[PDB]
Amino acid sequence: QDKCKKVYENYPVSKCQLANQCNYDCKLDKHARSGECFYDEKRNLQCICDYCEY
Repeated sequence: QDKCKKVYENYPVSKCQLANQCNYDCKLDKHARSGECFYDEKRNLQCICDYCEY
């Protein structure tokens, strides 16, 4: 698979500064493995829920 992390759909960026938020939530709100706030070559942070990444 060319992907193993599902973006927490919407999710008000507001916070997105460190772990916890996306991490914890993903670790349960989406039965994921982990997560964190990330962006692309555009400057847009979102809560990424990781399914396969340690």
